[PDB]
Amino acid sequence: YDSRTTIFSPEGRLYQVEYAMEAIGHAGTCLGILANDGVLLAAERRNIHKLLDEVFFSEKIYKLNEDMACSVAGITSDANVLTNELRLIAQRYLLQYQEPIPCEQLVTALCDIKQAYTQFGGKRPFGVSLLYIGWDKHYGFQLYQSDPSGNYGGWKATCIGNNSAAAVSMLKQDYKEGEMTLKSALALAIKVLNKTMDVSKLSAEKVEIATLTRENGKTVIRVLKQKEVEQLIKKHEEEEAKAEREK
Amino acid sequence: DRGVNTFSPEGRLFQVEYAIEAIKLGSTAIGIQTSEGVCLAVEKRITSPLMEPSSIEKIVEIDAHIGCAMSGLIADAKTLIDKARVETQNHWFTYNETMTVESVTQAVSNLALQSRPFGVALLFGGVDEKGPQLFHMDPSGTFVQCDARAIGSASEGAQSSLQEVYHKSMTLKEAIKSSLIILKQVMEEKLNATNIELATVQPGQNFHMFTKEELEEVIKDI
Amino acid sequence: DRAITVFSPDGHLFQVEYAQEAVKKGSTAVGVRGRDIVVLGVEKKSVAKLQDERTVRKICALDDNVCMAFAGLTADARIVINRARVECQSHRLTVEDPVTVEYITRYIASLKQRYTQSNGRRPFGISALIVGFDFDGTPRLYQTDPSGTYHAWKANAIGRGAKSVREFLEKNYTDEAIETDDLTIKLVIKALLEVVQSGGKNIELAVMRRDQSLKILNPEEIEKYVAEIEKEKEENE
Amino acid sequence: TTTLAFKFRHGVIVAADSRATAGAYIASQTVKKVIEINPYLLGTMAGGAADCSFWERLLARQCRIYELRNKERISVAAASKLLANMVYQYKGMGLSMGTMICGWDKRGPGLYYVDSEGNRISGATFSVGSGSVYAYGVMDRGYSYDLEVEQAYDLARRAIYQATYRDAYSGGAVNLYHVREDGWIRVSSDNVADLHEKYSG
Amino acid sequence: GTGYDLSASTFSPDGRVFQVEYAMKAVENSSTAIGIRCKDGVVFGVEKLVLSKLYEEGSNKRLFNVDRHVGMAVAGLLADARSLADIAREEASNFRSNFGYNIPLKHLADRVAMYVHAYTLYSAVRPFGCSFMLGSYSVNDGAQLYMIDPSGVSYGYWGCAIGKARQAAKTEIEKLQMKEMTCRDIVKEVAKIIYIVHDEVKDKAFELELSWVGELTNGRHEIVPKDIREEAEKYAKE
Amino acid sequence: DRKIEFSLPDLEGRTHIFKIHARSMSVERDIRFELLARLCPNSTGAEIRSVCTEAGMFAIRARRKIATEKDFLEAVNKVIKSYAKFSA
Amino acid sequence: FSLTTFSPSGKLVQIEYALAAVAGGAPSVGIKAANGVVLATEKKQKSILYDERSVHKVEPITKHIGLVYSGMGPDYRVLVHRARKLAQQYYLVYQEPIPTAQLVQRVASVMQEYTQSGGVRPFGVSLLICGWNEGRPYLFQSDPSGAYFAWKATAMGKNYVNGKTFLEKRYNEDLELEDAIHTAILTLKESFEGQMTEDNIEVGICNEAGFRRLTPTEVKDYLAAI
Amino acid sequence: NQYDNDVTVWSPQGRIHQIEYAMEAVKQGSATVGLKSKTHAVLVALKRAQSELAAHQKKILHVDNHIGISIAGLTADARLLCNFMRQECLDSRFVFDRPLPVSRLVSLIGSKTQIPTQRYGRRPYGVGLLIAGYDDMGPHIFQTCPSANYFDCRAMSIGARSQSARTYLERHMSEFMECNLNELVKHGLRALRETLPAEQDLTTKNVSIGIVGKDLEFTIYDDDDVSPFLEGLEERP
Amino acid sequence: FSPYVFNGGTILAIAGEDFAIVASDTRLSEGFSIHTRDSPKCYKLTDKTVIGCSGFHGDCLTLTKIIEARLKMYKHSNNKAMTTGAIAAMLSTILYSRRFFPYYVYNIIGGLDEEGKGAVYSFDPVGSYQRDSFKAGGSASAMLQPLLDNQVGFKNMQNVEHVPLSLDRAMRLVKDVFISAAERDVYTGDALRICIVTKEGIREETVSLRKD
Repeated sequence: YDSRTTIFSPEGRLYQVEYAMEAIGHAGTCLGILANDGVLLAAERRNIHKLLDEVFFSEKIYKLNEDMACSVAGITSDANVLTNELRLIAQRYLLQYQEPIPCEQLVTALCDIKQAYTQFGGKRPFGVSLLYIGWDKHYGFQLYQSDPSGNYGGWKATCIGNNSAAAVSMLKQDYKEGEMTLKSALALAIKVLNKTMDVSKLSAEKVEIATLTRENGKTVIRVLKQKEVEQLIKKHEEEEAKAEREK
Repeated sequence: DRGVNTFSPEGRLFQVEYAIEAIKLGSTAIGIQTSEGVCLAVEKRITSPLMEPSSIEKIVEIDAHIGCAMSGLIADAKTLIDKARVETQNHWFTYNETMTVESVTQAVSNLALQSRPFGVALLFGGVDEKGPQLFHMDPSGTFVQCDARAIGSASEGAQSSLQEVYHKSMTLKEAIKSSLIILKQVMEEKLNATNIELATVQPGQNFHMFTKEELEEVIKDI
Repeated sequence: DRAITVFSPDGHLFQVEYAQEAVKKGSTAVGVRGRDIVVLGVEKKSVAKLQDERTVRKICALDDNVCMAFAGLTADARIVINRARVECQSHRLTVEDPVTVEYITRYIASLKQRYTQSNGRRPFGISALIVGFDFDGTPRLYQTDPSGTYHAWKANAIGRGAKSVREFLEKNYTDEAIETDDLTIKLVIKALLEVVQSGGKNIELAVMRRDQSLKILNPEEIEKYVAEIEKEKEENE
Repeated sequence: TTTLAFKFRHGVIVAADSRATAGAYIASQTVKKVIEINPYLLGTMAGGAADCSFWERLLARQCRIYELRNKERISVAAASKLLANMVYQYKGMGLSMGTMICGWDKRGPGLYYVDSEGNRISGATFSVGSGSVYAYGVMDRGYSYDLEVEQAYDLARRAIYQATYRDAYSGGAVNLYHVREDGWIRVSSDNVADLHEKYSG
Repeated sequence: GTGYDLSASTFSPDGRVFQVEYAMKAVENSSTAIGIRCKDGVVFGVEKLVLSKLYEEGSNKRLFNVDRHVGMAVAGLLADARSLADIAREEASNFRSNFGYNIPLKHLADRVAMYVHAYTLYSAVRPFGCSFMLGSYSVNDGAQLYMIDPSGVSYGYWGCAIGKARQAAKTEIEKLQMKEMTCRDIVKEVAKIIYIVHDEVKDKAFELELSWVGELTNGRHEIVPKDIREEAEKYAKE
Repeated sequence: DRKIEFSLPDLEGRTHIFKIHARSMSVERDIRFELLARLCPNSTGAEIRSVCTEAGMFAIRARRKIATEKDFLEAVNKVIKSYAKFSA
Repeated sequence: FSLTTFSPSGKLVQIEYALAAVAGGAPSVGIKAANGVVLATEKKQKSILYDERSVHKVEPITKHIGLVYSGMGPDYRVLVHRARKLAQQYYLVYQEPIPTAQLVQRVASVMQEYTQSGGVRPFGVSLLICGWNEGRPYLFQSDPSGAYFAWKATAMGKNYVNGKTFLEKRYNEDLELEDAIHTAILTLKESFEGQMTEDNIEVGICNEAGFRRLTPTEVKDYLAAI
Repeated sequence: NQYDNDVTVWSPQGRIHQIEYAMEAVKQGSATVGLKSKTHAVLVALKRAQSELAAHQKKILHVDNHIGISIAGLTADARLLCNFMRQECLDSRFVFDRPLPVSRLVSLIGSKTQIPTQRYGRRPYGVGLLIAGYDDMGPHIFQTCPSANYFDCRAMSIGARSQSARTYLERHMSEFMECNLNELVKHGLRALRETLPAEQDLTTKNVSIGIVGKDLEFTIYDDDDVSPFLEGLEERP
Repeated sequence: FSPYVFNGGTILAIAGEDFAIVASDTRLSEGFSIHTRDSPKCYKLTDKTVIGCSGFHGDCLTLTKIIEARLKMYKHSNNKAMTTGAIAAMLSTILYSRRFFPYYVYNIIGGLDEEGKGAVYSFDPVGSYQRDSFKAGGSASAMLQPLLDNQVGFKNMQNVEHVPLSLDRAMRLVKDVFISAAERDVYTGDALRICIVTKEGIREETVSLRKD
């Protein structure tokens, strides 16, 4: 049973919000893995119809600030406005304090706006959940996952896609903190994306990945282009071939 | 029907016949207006000993010469009592005198229904130029002067008992004992000092708490 | 039938009732007085290997003498803390004396009552509870139901398993067992420890020592207090 | 107009004149220039008498509301800050007001001077009005933290007498109040003519 | 029916607004009225049910004076009729304040009809349950008479009727030969037609409210002198 | 014709229903059953029979088949069950 | 409520009905060639009473932005008026950039008042946008609820499925010159029922020089030898 | 019945149903009569009592020295109408220093109450008003129903079982202009006494009288003031 | 253009043992011309309270009518009249409610309190008030006040018994001070309206003064 958004259940559940958050699992696939000296995002390109041109240069990964970037996994209509509002909040903080906005503060502001949307008025909840990777002066590299319920969480290896359970299980099985580096994080991300995507030998076009790294007193958010992605794919394929044949 | 504004097909709009029957879920409260003053007796009905008895209060002094006893949703009674305090202070500030309890009750009744209607009944009691007075205000923005009123879950039985135990020429000393024996008859447990609150109204005194656990001198006689 | 913020044929307020029953989904929360220290714990048991435990924030401070804990919806609770913290800073701006625990609890209850009023606003399905030392020495605990009300309690016991833990507290809420700070802390433990397994490190306790800052007990000291509780349990055959 | 107020170990002494004037003509000489805010707070008129009276009455109702809501008496610093914030939003609109809000609270005797321009500062002693400049000297010379109650009474009476004598806009009667831990008490209302007769020696 | 006659904003499957189709029924149920344009003026006339003798002399009269030279004879729900009369008075006052002189009857009728259409267009507000005639005379424009349905538009009428018995009145109205008869005999004839319409056959005794406007009154729409038109009522009785 | 109704027991009606019900069981009217009649306003005749049934159930629960002089126990069980009926 | 709404668990039912409505019956093909973009549509007026030079299906939003659309034309008029106002406001704010293709992505993004603020009833028109003031062409599609898709060749008519199939089988390709309008007309021919003429077919072209709605003379010239 | 749910919707058979239900609000109320004379207007209202301990409530509200009203029905949105009429009369005093004529005030009330009968979400003012006033044309008695269709009346009564009072007034309305003040008040008392069942009878505590005259400003008489009028009752219950 | 003009007028009130005397001139004038010889500055508000308004005549009229409206509202809202102290406080609130554009008027309220004792409340144009045994307001305030306080108050006089003022003696002193002030102050004269407030009600006497 569902009604106008601002309701409860006889048990006391927000079943509209729960339904929206479960629907977020349906469609879209993004995952974020945090490692030392670099935190990266991996996104699954859903539609690879040959009739596109890929001129927007990014569909899932969005650059929201100099020191952070996000990746939505919900309906694009709310995703666009949420990204615009997030950039506006970050730049408003930059104007007010003359300092890059800490990632936790930005995520709290966004989840506050989502909680307001699901709290008062006859307005639909924002059916979109997005990850965030970023760097700050206080906590360094950080990763956060926010759901449409407005209850964000500070993660270090998570997925938000369709097979998010399988992806997070694969991460948990093959995640090693401390020892993890940027290259090993890339390898793990490509491996888990190959696991969650049924078609083996994933093409560089169907996968979009972005890595945030800390240069000399400056944060560089580089989206890995086709050649680098397929070189990573080739290295992963060599590793798989060696592992399979050595038995 | 279900609309808070639509009238019933027979005689009187609904969703306010529902709001008035919110003292039924509320706790019992009884007040007596005598020539000596006004006696306001309520039950605290503490659910667990860990909760401080001082925290649970159903009688709050609107001003030095007005006392109010709530029966229903304490949350809504807080707003109504705050508005009563604000109106009384505004009247005193404007006219440099003590606002009449009838006028305060009228203002609170005006603010009662103007938002889903408030579901609390108030027993205002205080001294004025027209002697001690007591007023029963009800959730449906209606106030009535009364001499000995009962309100709460068992308002019917308490009011019926008060109808025959009250007489027009009583004093505070008899009023408090009558209210306490009635309360003990209505409630489930006994009238322990930690469970029963009492408020006194005097022409020459401000309305204070009833002796604060030294009021056993009134319950031992009970 | 009808489940909106209107009076039902039998009375009550069914949306408010549903919000009040929503606190059951959440976590336990216990806390006690003692005139020497207020200590409150939550005992969260859900931490995956990939989530950072820093940002759970089940207990938070307001004005370095007032702290609150979660029971129910986390997003609503966080909005409540943000608004309440803003109001504490306002009541520090005006009325230069620091905020009192009763004042901030009253503000939180008033906000909850305001949101329960009118059909537009969802009735803030969170049950908060606030401890802290007032300006005049006396430490106090208030527990706020989601609807509109707050109550000053010696023990709060709000959340899942609230009934059993509250019965345990009211059974043996001995002031002679309160006495010392360590006695107070060990009384909060073995009471919150009773809820669910509480085996390794599930307890998440908090400490407010008079005029000190909000102290979050270190896990090793928590295990030490658990061992002391076990020692007290021993020699009692 | 001339009021002074100082604190000491046995309480707070408030002394004020009872003259309100409109230019050269003296409007009255029996005006209660000290306002009884509540049984534990007192205020004074300086500058615009009507502004002082109205804003102190507004502060009185505000603090009464606060006390009723929180079931506890208001502190002097809180009331002074509230009045200062209340009057600050009207800064630059031309109203003039000088008041020395004083009383006893949980932390002890308190005395804050709130002004229309915005001044709100604590202190051991204060004086406002046209004759405040004359009151300050004789007050400082005769004031100590360990003064007796009668000595403080005499100091305040003599100070207001000198202020009236040296100021053309002050005279009539001297209203003396003593704020104590159990609340303020009205001490005396001495006519300046009788004070001169006594002080002739 | 069912789900289509609930709000005026909901069109019927055939393309009709049933809310106004039901608002017209209230006008059809309420008492009737008649207005005839005489040769040099317009004469009104309405019968009013004295539902109880407890009432004083004719009150809540169906006739209203919306402007100096303009009068309104209304039938239907009388409270909304009075509200609409107040609206018409405000419109006439505003027009006189802005453009000076006196508001032409055609423009006043068009504006009030547009206001009524605005009320029947939306959903939150409901169509007015009243139909009225606006009659006025001037030397320049002669005599005009416009009738407005609860949802329709003003139409020029030589002689019109509305209310309980529209066809029965209109038959004798068309029987009467207007455009050459002075307003005096037109007063007599409107009283005659109203008494021809059934008054006490199944209802109580009826009072005759008759209005005047014309060169015999140099404009200045006023109620006919009832003392001297009681004999017109007597002629109508015969 | 002749539509009539009651189902509105007053104090006198309730206490008379107590008497006829107390005619059954092993009870006697030395109990101050008028006090319990006052306690329950308009408690029908069905509840009075219910209250009398509860009084017998409390007697057998106490294992005492006597109920003539078991008046304090009679009053105790009747008042506590009146509490339960109103709020359980 | 007063916005884009009616989203049940895992669905956007109202949006899906809007997408069923925009299925329409006007193909309105679009092809992004190397030199520019061609937006060609079908004007199959009922009988000969209607006129073809009176109303147009292709509207130049600004100097080099052209627009073609789908079902619910009255909604499309308001949408194109809003797009013109938004592009004009952007050009006034950022004065004199000659903004077409550095604006085509921007104007497509600002097509969020188009649907993200639906207006109780969402718009029932999907529109294709062309711009070439960047040294490169651009073809974008905005649907009744989504956002920019950045197409290279697509159709939005009753036979949009087979139209897109024809576009891909005929190899929209990348080396194709500006005169891919022949392929666009052929794609319309598949979703056309009749002998298409100059007034029956309306097409606008947007090359690096600018945008221009081809007059019936050139439309008939291209339709000749087909 | 669907068409009876809301005020805005119109019944297919004709008049709407919500306003017809609104007129039942005045029907379900204590009886009150009001009659004119040559020079005086008198209102006799039945002060309905909740219980013998509580007072008999308040009826015959006061508006101005020359205008007084009697309410019957929904008392919630009746003090609102009283405030509106008081404000309009005081506005008239403030603008042109003359008592607002009763007819214009009643027209204003009708116009004000007409809008809720057409605006969605606004219930009609289900209050019956018996306005007594003395303008320059002698006394006036007006009845205002929730349908916003006021009436002028020589003598009208509204309330429960008010039809008997209406019949008595109609049968005795011929001898109303030429009656003394006490005679007219006794006529009204007899009319109201005929409303209640035979068990009930007129008492000083359950009746209220409102008299306005040429030289007598509106005055609300009760028990001690009513007793001189209550004498010579000619009691035939 | 300026919204204020001084219209003269002189008011005066005295609080006796059981009576309240409120006297005022009726000469309305500005600049050098006299509008009328009959324009009373006294206004009765209840059976036991009469106010005096002097200064800007338009503001006097507006303030009096606002006071009447507020009294009527309070009587309806409280089922009782308004006490003299209460109307004094209400007038003070009204005056300061328009502090930034004040009524250029001087108000003196004379009447009987609950105790039945004479009460006179003088007012400032911007709201200041204080209870006084007597006060004079208007143009002739400077020339009329000293006489009445040195006679009634026995100021600067020794070996004299402070006898309470009788009604006749107070009336005689009022007439003397007004006839003295009329000739010096051109705004004062042409009549004098004296209102006596007691338990029996309000009694008004109109006496003639210097016609120039």
